[PDB]
Amino acid sequence: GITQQVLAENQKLIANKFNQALGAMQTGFTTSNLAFSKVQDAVNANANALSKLASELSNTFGAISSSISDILNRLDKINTTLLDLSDEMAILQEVVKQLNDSYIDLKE
Amino acid sequence: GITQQVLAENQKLIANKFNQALGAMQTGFTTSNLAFSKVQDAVNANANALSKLASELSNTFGAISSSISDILNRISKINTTLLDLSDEMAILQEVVKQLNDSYIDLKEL
Amino acid sequence: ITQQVLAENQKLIANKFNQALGAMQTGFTTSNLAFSKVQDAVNANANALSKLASELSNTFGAISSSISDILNRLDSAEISKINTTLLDLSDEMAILQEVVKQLNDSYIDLKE
Repeated sequence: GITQQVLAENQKLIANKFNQALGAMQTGFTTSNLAFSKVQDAVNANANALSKLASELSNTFGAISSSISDILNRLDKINTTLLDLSDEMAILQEVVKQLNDSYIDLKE
Repeated sequence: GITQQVLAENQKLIANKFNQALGAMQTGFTTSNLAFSKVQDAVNANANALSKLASELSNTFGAISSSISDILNRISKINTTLLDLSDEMAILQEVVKQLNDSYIDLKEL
Repeated sequence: ITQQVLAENQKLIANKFNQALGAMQTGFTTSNLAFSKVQDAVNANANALSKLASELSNTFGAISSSISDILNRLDSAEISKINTTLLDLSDEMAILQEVVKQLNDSYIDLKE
């Protein structure tokens, strides 16, 4: 009776609140993945810029060294790391998809 | 009978575990926001440092070239990018808020 | 009857919640992994930038010493003031793993 009506009301409430939180969680992890993508892009681009600067400086120094060795009678280690978050972002995508699969559809 | 009582007990258990997990989620997303802000700060600061190094070398190389040319005649290829996560962090805040207003307050019995 | 439906609906609720719970644990764990990786990469590249700046400083110093020697210039910071910022997310990662711990402790084991 009224215990059953109250139990059904509570079931509906739990379902609504859980689905709302589920949408919120989906959104949060999707934004986290997009932010990780942008972070990877920025970090890798700045690492490429640093490597390009080092290589350009080395090339110019070599050219100057050739010019100097011409007036004489002579013959003639920076490590940049690239960021790789591909697998982690794929796992995050699968997490978001499981959250998709976790929607609650009550029997009326 | 006992089945209705067990169902009410299980409802209470479900709501309690859900609210616990909800608080946990909120803390995790707030922490993700903090970490993303710190990452943005560090990345942009080191990008500005790289840009300053590049421009410094450019100015000095130009000065030396000008001297050699004064006796001889009568680095924008390095481009750094900045990090912007403001929209992502704001939507993370909104996620935390929607999680906040999702707590379950069950009708007792 | 509606009582049978209530029971099976409760089971469905608990199962979908535990599914989502595992999903969130995985999500925050991989977020922690990604944050550790970005910290490592950012700090390594900051060290690389600093090393480039310092080696350029020393090389330019030797060259200026030679030029001053040929000029008999007697007197002996900018590129040595290029200071990088290193990333420290330790507190955030610890908070994240304790969040994953609480999510572990939030699993639903229904009574029959």
